[PDB]
Amino acid sequence: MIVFSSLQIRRGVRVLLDNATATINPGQKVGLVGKNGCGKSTLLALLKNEISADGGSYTFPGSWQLAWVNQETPALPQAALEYVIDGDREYRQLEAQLHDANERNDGHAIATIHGKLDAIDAWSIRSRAASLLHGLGFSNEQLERPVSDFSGGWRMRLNLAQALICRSDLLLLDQPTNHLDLDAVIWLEKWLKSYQGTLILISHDRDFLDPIVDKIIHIEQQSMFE
Amino acid sequence: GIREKIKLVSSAGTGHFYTTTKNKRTKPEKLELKKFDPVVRQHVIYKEAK
Amino acid sequence: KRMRVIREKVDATKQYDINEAIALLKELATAKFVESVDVAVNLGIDARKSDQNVRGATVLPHGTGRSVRVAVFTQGANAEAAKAAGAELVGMEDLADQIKKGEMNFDVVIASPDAMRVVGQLGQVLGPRGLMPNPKVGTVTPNVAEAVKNAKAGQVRYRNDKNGIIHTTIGKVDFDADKLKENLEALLVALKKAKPTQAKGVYIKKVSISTTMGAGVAVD
Amino acid sequence: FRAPESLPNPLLKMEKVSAGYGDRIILDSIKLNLVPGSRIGLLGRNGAGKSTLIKLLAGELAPVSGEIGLAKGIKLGYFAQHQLEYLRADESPIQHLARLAPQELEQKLRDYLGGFGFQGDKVTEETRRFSGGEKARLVLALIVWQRPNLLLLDQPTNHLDLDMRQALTEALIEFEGALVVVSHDRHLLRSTTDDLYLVHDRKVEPFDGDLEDYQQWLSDVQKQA
RNA sequence: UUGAGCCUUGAUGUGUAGGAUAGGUGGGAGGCUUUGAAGUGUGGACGCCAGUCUGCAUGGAGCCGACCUUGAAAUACCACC
Ligand SMILES: Nc1ncnc2c1ncn2[C@@H]1O[C@H](COP(=O)(O)OP(=O)(O)OP(=O)(O)O)[C@@H](O)[C@H]1O
Ligand SMILES: Nc1ncnc2c1ncn2[C@@H]1O[C@H](COP(=O)(O)OP(=O)(O)OP(=O)(O)O)[C@@H](O)[C@H]1O
Ligand code: NA
Ligand code: NA
Repeated sequence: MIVFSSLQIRRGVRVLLDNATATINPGQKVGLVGKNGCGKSTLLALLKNEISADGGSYTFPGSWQLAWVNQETPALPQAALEYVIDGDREYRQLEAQLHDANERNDGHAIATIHGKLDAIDAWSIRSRAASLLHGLGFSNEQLERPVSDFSGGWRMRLNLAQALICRSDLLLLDQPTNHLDLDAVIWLEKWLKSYQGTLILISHDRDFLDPIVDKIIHIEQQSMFE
Repeated sequence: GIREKIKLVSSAGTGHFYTTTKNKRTKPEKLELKKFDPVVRQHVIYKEAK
Repeated sequence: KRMRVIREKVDATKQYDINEAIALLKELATAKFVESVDVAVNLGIDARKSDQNVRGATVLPHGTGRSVRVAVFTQGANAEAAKAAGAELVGMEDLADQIKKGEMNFDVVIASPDAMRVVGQLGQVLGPRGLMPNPKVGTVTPNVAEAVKNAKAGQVRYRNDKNGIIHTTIGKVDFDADKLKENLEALLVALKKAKPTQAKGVYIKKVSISTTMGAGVAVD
Repeated sequence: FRAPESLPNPLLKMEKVSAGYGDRIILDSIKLNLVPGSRIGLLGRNGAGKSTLIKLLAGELAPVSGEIGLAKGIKLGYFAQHQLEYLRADESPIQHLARLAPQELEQKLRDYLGGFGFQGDKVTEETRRFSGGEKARLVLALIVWQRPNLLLLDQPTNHLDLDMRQALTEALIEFEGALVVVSHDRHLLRSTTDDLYLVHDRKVEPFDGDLEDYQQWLSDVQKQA
């Protein structure tokens, strides 16, 4: 139910799309194919609501929750559990306002924020994140380990399980099998082929893309061919 | 030719804009001028949009 | 036997009357207990959205089913009315930190606007169990004595689920059928006043009266 | 790739390597030297030290035991796996390659860069601004320039395009000097690599068979659970 | 033969430390066995291969709440799911 109509996304001096239109119906897994330095991550950012459409009106249903995986995972000192729990937003924001309320002494706000937290599962978030991370390998000793080292193919599992912790409606996966083994690629596709919400994917792997994609958007020459 | 047409709108909360042109493939930025707003009769900041 | 006799005695294809159903439920009398009756009403609300949180309270004059000791927690001179309230709990800023570790809690909580220690100490213990102060529900209010008085009268509370349902207490099977009706109607009126704003559709899809040790049936 | 001198016959002195990363021990055993001209591919699961070994051979991770050695005249070519953000972010490609070729060269040193896909004013700015694909292409362009004779590739085809993959494979097939590359795709390892070592548990071994045997060998490990 | 939807019934599902494959709300702290208890002989199916699991008799008439580590707290049972 998402529509791009005369998008015209320009990036500083350079223009990525001149004027291009496409549609994605709900409950349909879509792939994005282009070149290197083409605009696929730019489109994902546009959906992520950071960049400016420059006259596109990309409107998609506003009652949706978006879980995304970005391209670059930097070196961070936060533990694995903190990195995974950070993915479930609306909890970090709530706790930020709660910290402000605690250090400003707003009695109404304390009870308000506690009620909001109790609305969602909240206190069981650590258990939920551990149960999720247990399926992607891991035992228990890496939970407090920092994400700074964590090999290269395990950091990918970290920031890939950072997305499955919120039960979203739109899943934006950007190159998700970059360092994964054949052990984990199979599990990822088993999950994806059973995914229920709407999924947009970016990958250069034909073998991975063949099973779990319905249609392709090709950004060839400043335009999107579906 | 190559110059587009942009509309810089008041920041003073009223709907009153100035329409002009801008080369969008030579100067990467958004215009941030300041000019008169006859609705409020004060010089305010007009920023480019469309 | 309980799952073998009344299950084949009742039939779920048809509704019953608001009074004949509860009369037959009194007739059931499966357990060797007092068989306090409860109610379960399925609401129409999108539990996925934080906007439609539903939290309220009602008063049932006839039967609450038990007595719950409210613990009023006031910081400073806030205990002036607490000492006269008569709650079974003892409130204290110093007695909060050790109190949480030692004793679990009372049946209710006392909201002290300036005593922000209950939030700082409760955490998993105070909130994860389901006994946290509720500013929107009405647990936190300047009238500490008024809240203490209200809590002792059977301030029936409720909250949604992952399915938007509500279930709570109405009384015992000992209490009369008319008492059950004039409690059900009061609870329903409180719920209908507490209905949120972005609530499309019918707000009551099903209402049921249940024996807490026996078998429940839909009432309306 | 251009033509280096490729003189040193003993590429490195390897003995009692005991690579650990400090807190633990990662690898202790080792395999046959690179014996100029050999082409080896490092198989193995994730978190097994395939990158520790590459960094240890590169000379950016001192072994705890010590004396990992390296020949006198080896020009190293190193392509990190995930630290693609190892090159300085604040510097544009032109003044990035300039500090690698400090003296001589001209403003027409950018003719070299233009042929690699940075063919405009893109040479005058660099940040996260660059996409992942051209950020991975810049590292390759900087590796090629100074005529390496020993290549170390930690999955160089992550963000590369399909045409990028074809060009890199064709160049590697013609490459002269020693080459070590680790990846999961069958196409690179079928055409370039010859030896196909395994990184097992805490040790690196010659291994037997091909990728067909390796992929079943992986699935046979799951019988332990 | 084969899809989708609706009503009903029976199974179905950790984690991290645990007696234990502790789904939510929370009513309860006891009914469940007696149209005849656990265990043993015996399959089925699942199997985060730890373990659930239910057709038959035999055996025949008992074991679960309590207190235990916890984010939680119990399939004691029963509700709406
Ligand atoms: N900087 C580091 N500090 C501590 N431990 C590290 C560091 N880098 C890696 N490790 C650990 O060393 C082991 C191997 O890491 P390494 O990055 O070499 O993996 P790999 O087998 O090459 O796989 P990958 O394809 O993920 O890179 C893992 O257990 C990892 O946690
Ligand atoms: N943050 C940025 N600021 C300015 N320009 C940018 C930025 N990110 C990208 N660009 C420009 O847009 C181009 C495409 O960037 P983008 O990340 O959208 O590419 P892509 O299609 O995702 O490619 P890749 O497959 O290589 O990741 C870049 O080559 C660059 O010219
Ligand atoms: Na990108
Ligand atoms: Na690596």
